[PDB]
Amino acid sequence: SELDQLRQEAEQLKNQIRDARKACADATLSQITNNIDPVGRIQMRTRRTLRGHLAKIYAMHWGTDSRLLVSASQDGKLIIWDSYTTNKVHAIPLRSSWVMTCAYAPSGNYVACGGLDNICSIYNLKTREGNVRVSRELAGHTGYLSCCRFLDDNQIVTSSGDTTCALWDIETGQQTTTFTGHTGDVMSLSLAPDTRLFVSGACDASAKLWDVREGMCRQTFTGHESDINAICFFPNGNAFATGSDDATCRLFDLRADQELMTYSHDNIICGITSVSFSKSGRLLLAGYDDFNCNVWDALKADRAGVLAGHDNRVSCLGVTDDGMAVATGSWDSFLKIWN
Amino acid sequence: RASKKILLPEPSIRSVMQKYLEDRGEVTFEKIFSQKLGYLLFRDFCLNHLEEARPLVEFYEEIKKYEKLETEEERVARSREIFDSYIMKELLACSHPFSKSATEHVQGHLGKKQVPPDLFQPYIEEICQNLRGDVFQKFIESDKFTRFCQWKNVELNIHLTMNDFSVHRIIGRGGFGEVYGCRKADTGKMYAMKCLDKKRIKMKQGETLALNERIMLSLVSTGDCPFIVCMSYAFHTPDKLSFILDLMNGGDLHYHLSQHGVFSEADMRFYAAEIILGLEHMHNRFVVYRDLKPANILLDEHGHVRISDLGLACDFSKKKPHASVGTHGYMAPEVLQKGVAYDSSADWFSLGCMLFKLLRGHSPFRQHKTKDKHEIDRMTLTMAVELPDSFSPELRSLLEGLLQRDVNRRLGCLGRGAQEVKESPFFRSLDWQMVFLQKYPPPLIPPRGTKGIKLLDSDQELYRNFPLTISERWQQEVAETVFDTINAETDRLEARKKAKNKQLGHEEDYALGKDCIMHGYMSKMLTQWQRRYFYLFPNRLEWRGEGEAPQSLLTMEEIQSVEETQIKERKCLLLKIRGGKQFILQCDSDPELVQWKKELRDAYREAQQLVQRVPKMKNKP
Amino acid sequence: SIAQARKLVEQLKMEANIDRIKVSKAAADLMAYCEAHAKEDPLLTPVPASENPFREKKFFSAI
Ligand SMILES: O=C(NCCc1ccc(Cl)cc1)c1cc2c(Cl)cncc2s1
Ligand SMILES: [Cl-]
Ligand SMILES: [Cl-]
Repeated sequence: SELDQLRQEAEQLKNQIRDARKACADATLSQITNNIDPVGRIQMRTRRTLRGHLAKIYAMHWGTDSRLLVSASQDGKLIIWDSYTTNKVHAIPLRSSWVMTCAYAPSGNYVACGGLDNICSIYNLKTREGNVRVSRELAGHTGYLSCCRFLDDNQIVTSSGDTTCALWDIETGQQTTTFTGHTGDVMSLSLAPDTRLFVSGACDASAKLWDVREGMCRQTFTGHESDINAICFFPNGNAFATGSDDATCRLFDLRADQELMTYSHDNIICGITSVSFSKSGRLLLAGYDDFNCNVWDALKADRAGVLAGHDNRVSCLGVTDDGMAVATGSWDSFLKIWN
Repeated sequence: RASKKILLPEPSIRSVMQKYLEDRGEVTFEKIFSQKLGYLLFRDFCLNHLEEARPLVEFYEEIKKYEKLETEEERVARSREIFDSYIMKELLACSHPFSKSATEHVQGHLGKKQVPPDLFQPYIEEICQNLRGDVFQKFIESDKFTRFCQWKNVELNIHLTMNDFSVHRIIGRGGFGEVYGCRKADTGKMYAMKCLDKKRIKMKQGETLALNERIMLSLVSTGDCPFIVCMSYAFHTPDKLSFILDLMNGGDLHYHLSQHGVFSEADMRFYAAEIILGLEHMHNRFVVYRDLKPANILLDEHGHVRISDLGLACDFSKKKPHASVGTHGYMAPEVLQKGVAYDSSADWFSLGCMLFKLLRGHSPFRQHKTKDKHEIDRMTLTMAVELPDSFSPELRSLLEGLLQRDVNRRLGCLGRGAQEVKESPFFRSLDWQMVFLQKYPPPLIPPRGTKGIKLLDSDQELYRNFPLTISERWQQEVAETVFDTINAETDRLEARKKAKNKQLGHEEDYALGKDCIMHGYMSKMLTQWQRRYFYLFPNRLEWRGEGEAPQSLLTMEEIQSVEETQIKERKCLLLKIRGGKQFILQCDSDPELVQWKKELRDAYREAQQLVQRVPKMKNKP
Repeated sequence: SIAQARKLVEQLKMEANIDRIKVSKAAADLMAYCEAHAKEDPLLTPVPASENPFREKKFFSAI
């Protein structure tokens, strides 16, 4: 009937998209980058070990000053650290034990977090009174909060196990825009530098590019064979990397609308938990379930080096805005700063 | 005087205890208000810490004084007194006026000068209605419910040994052991301790008799009967079983009959009356005594009496017994006949036989001081009782009634039980409430001045469920001895700790503002025990030492199971941990053990159920 | 399902309606970005230990 005809038009369009993409594939990034020198052995070392969480660390996020960072943990706390000294600036006991993600406002005035409470909770740091307290609880999602990122002090984007992402106005506490499209749980998100766009990764094995202003899926990227656990924009906004349970990372270009590279090794069979680029985009850093973080030459696909300091899953990572340092968080309860 | 002291646990025990009670449905107005210690804590709260409930409880206690007045002349006086004075506050209270229905009922009786003890019962019902809503909810939030939990935790953790009693001289001897007078060290209350030796019990094959008495004491010991030797505690050591019973110093009525010689009708009337009320108590709880005789009647120091040994007694509520049990000369026809089932009917025949012996010096079916048991049993079934000319017509009526061979003809068996006996012409002169209150003067004041072996697992398991404490007995003991002083001392200790924690600056509660399920003290462990304070959250169990935040934990993911286990003597929890590790916990009381076992099991099962459907949190292949 | 299939066709129509550049040009722009920002990347191009807060840097600011 009507359904049979629309199932047949869905493949026609999908095949048109395949062939359009295939028409652009005139060379590989690997071929284009064959002339440039390798990076050589990158040998980063643990310069700080941050102790305080009593249980698994699930997420972290650097502040824009490249000094303070927030971590979120199974112990039901956020800790805000001064990486230069190892001192704690704030320990924040949360209302819900089940936190999964956290974020640091670009201003450094607010942090956010959430999890199986299904709520993104905003905390004011330097209050008019004195102490740290909840300024807002953002309810709306039907499932767990998996990731969140501030655009400014009044605006934050969220992703959920309900399969949606959303943009919030923190004053009203309402969803300004909803982003429907994903088939399964949404695991990670990443804002573009300019903030007009963002990307999400999901358990449907796909990444979607979204228009913030308009509220629509512009492009969808496939290739991964399993859940996408992490995602990160390339510094210039024209590309992003993903990390998956299939044991590969992948680079995608927006304007070419396809995969450029795969970062893989036969010996690496465990899942990727987190991803981030170095400041220039040349290095792609990924955390793994085998307790290591691997450092990939983003242009050539060679493994450049390893961060091997944790005794359980590396659950999260981040590179500073100034590029001086990498932070890893782990199920062993510690964060390490490397360079 | 109490040599030992009871120590209440800290107010923090509430977190555990409230939940324990809540899961049993015991946190209700009816459940708490009807307990002695619950009542006392509730009235304290209302009289002293909540002005809106004060007059309700004041008026309640005034009505209870009126209920206890013996004569109608007094009830005429009070009923006026009460209705005239301080009813005026209740009528003027906007929140609490008594109903038209209630007042019209009370004024109806009063207007006709009718003043029964339950004259003000309608006002009780409306007071309880007004006490069981918001007032009760505020009581539950108060430190007086916290204090109830502290007391309740002590009650539910009683483990008695011989060291908990100050034992004195032997005051009675039996086949399987002996009775001592003793003082309970906690409270200073004097008691009788019946010690039955287990090696003797096994030797003479009296296991069932010892256990039955234990069961029968349980059924009978509620309601505070002044005329039965009731139990407050049962406990046992490796070699002995122990019953803690009402102390009766005055010797048994067989001994006194042997010293005094026969009694007059007027002296027998006194003993008969008190004994009847004892049997009534048993029969309302569906217990047939079966061995009623002078030697099983004990005298206290003032000469008042109780019924003693319940080892041959029987619960007839579900199945009626038919076996020939009791003493020859006192057994009914329906008892002597094998195959014939009998109820409480047996005790009324026994009574008739005993009352006769008090007057004459022998059972009516014991002729010529004979020792032939076959003769005695046979006279019972066929011999008509030749009552002497000496006896009054009222007595003759009573004994003819009680000693009817046919149950359908017999007094106390025609439908209404003890009431049929109470209204027999012999007892016409007695006010039966005065009998109950032990107000009639006793006719006799007592003068003031081999080889056993092999106790195994098989035998000890017979007495697995021997230990018992009867709640109302314990609470009554506590209330009338040490309750007042220990409450005041604990108030002082808590105030000191409160004021000290203000001085130190550690005046913040880690359990608040989060999702803490429950918290309290437990002990963790290679040789020695480390006592620490634990907080249970939905994804983890944390703990701290004194003067610090928690710095260690277990997650609910790690826990594979939660099981009980004995280390040495005391029970403990065994947490089996992921990757073949273990964690042993020891609790400070039995309720705490039960609750921690339950809440941990619930918390780990629910957590592992949540995690499995969250990809970021779960274990990946 | 009728509604859900109609959303998809509309959505795929939008995805197909984009214009696309060559992978060779796209890849060339990424390579050029990296090369233009390599000197400013402290993980690629180490700084002296004296300007690195996690090695040997002497002075710091408040927070
Ligand atoms: O059960 C009692 N008498 C029955 C006979 C008896 C005596 C000792 C044992 Cl070992 C067994 C049986 C009782 C005696 C007392 C006392 Cl002399 C004092 N107070 C209470 C009670 S109850
Ligand atoms: Cl002893
Ligand atoms: Cl008395």
